[PDB]
Amino acid sequence: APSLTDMSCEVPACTHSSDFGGVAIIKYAASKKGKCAVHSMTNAVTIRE
Amino acid sequence: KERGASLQHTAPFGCQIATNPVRAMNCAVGNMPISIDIPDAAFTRVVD
Repeated sequence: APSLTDMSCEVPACTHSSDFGGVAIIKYAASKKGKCAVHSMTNAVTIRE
Repeated sequence: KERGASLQHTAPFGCQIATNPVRAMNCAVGNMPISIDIPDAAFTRVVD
């Protein structure tokens, strides 16, 4: 699988809006082209993608 | 004859004054509250 490294993040805006009102951006570099899964370790914050 | 100067020449706050109907214009006094609701199509995402 593709492996990331040297990734880091920003949250340009956030709101409590019930319907994915928070938006975030992650910079990265990775070892190849491919498809990559994402998940949140914190149950208090659900991720749409 | 004895008329003096009309308010167009003498009035405070640098205003202009006119008739039909009688109006004062451009009094430089106080402030003007404004609200504007521009369409959401004018924006572009900060992530772009």
